Amino acid sequence: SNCVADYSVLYNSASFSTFKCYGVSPTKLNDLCFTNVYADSFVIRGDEV
Amino acid sequence: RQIAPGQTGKIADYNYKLPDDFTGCVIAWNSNNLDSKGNYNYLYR
Repeated sequence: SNCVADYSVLYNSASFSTFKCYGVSPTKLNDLCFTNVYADSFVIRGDEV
Repeated sequence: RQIAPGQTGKIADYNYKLPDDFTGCVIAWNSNNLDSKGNYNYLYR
C-alpha cells in the first residue's frame, strides 16, 4: 500500500515460468491503480502449481 | 504453447503473432534430431 508499482521489471524478467492473470491483463497493469495488492508467498512441487 | 490466437508470452508478443479471430492450423514437431548442435543460430526478438 501507499506506493508506485512498475510491473515492467517483473513481466520482462526471464526468472518466471508463469505470469497468468485472471481479471486484468499483464500488459495493461501499468495503466491500473487499486486499493491494495496483498502478496501471498509459499513453495510447492512444480507438478502442483 | 504460445502459438495461439490472442496468446501472450516471451515469443508471442515480442515478435510473431496470430490474429485475435484467426482461421487456420498450427503444426509443430520435435527437431532435436537435426537442429541441435549448442546451436546459437536460432534467434528471437
